[PDB]
Amino acid sequence: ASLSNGPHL
Amino acid sequence: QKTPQIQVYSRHPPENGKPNILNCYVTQFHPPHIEIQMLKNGKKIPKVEMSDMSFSKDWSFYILAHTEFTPTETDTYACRVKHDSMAEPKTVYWDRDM
Amino acid sequence: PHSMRYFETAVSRPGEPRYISVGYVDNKEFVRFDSDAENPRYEPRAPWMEQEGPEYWERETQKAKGQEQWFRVSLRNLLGYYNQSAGGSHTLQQMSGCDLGSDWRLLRGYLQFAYEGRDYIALNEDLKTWTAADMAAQITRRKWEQSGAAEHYKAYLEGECVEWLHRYLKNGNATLLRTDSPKAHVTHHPRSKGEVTLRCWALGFYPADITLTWMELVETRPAGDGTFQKWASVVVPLQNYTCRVYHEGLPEPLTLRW
Repeated sequence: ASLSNGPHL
Repeated sequence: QKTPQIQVYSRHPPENGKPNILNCYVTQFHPPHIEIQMLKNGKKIPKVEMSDMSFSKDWSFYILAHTEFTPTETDTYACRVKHDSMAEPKTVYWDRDM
Repeated sequence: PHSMRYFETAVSRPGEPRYISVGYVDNKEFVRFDSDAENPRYEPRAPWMEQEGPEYWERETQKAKGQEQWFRVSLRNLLGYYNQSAGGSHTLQQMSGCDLGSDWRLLRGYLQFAYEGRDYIALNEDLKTWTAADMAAQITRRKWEQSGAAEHYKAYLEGECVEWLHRYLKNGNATLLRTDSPKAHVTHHPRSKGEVTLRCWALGFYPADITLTWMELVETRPAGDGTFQKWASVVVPLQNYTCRVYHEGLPEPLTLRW
């Protein structure tokens, strides 16, 4: 189950 | 830019006349774009299977090239690697003992 | 001891970036997404992974499409930080996952990013604070402290990561728990000086972790059939040296000579 990132770099 | 590390080797211990698989394991390189050929007697083998791109915990990329082959006492085998980090293509020959 | 990992790469083209995501369960590839494909989708890379239904793959595919877009916007932000322009060839990578103990509880969670092949920003073992590798990543760091990005990844790493790794470990006992012992032999290659290279081979073993002792020691390599290879060698005069092979699939550690 893959991750979904929040705030961008 | 990181210089590729190469290993040329067979899947099984080699016996003359017996079908086998020859691997070219390219490792520790960056950027991801790379070009790999495999040569029999100095000529390109046509149907070379490339694995999909991956990378290790140190960020560097790696890939496995492999072909069907039946080794003989006379024939030599090699892997040619072209990468942004190297001035000239590096070719490493198959050694049965390694 | 167990682990799940997702390895993500986005690479920029000169003049749309390609995005690749690779999932691992105990160091074996099990899922893969490639944006270059005709119809971009998460695909099963292990036979036991074909258990999952059409809704699983769709859900994972859509999350990959979100990561791809996340990786684009981040690439644009990086160009601004390092004072580069659009658009050359750049690489953004990420590693995430969770380590489990034999008790199936969380040992460690991971989250780290790399730009141009070198460290950018990492989440610390505490899952709360960030360590930035250079000056540009400091901008990211302070931006993520204010917006509390650490908490979101902490939830994944302690929640979904752990609970789905459990599901995957159940679905593939016959292959993830299975072992293949190294069949070991020793070769003899006489050399210059009266010296000989004794070379201990370990072939056809799974998993990849192994230790060879008796000093040239090549990096472990895939056989291509699912199993792994490695060898160690020493320079010896005219043979009271013993090679020792240590591996999980071995009831007793192997001891051999020429």
